[PDB]
Amino acid sequence: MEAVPRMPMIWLDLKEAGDFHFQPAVKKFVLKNYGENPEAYNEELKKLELLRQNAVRVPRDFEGCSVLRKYLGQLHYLQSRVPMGSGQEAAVPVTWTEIFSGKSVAHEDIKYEQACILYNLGALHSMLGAMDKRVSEEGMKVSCTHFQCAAGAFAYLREHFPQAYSVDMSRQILTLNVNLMLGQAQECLLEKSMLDNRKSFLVARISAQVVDYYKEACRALENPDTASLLGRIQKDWKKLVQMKIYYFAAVAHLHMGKQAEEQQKFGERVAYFQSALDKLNEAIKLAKGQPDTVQDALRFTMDVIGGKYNSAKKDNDFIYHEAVPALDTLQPVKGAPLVKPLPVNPTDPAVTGPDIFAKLV
Amino acid sequence: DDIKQLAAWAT
Repeated sequence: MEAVPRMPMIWLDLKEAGDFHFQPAVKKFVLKNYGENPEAYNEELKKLELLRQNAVRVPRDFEGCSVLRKYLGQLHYLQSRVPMGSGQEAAVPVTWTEIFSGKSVAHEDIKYEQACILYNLGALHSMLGAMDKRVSEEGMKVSCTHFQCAAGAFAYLREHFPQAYSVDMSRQILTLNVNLMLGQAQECLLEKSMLDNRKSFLVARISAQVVDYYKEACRALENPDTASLLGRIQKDWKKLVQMKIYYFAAVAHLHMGKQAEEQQKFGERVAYFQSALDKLNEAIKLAKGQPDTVQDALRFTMDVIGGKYNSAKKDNDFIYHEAVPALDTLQPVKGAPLVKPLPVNPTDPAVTGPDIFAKLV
Repeated sequence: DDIKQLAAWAT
């Protein structure tokens, strides 16, 4: 299974930004409350404007993630010197487009701008993670890290912005994004564990965790309120995720049979291989009409599982003559979560650079 | 062992 064709990955679109006329509010606040000439801050305002323009039209590469984190930190610095939150003195309208409706949403709240930048940080990470072919340990490692970063951005957004400014950033939807991103990260790690030919039991646990993450995401997609909001998107996501649930259940039980093989339990080996074959056949049914990338991975895995099942049954029928335990006799594999939402630190000086408004008293 | 190598790889 070292060279199994790579499954495709889901990514989220970035949000489109509208106006954020912070310049008049900062100049007004600077004169009124700091007693300084507002024109003395034209250079600082130019820098923040150039940073926002770069961040809202972020280059869809690795360096784009740094631009978003840098801008996010500078927004925290500004809010600590000029109050632009809800009901505060220098608050101005912030406008972004909501993903599912395509409609403009405006809030007079700088934390709404922070929230959208952090969503797009996770969205961009999901994009970069899904772009790679994962045929190199460098691209496999980068993709695994990207999906973990995406989970962390959405997780940070879920925790520190429980006021859902729009429905695409609501708790239930962000929870779906986090679980989906963690499943794809664990999936990348699974491909690595099978490349190294790690112990069979650990690979089973790693694949079983892929299943667990995708099962959590599939539950959210089957929620009627999530399905009505996502619309067609729920249909496309649920098709890939539901198939992957059975695909990686098959991979998990394939390696449980390998453990049974290593433990000289040749009747138990038949039971796990037959289970893996059944689960993979269900994944094949679920993959009708899916791209060739999915078909090529199922077909490769079928050659492995199908051959190993036939060989194991032949060995048991004519050599070992051991009892084949039922399906419901077997302890279910416990997933081994070896990925995590990588933390977001908004005011990390290494990611923000100097405070743009450091001279503002 | 196997886990520690894979855990460090994923960080």
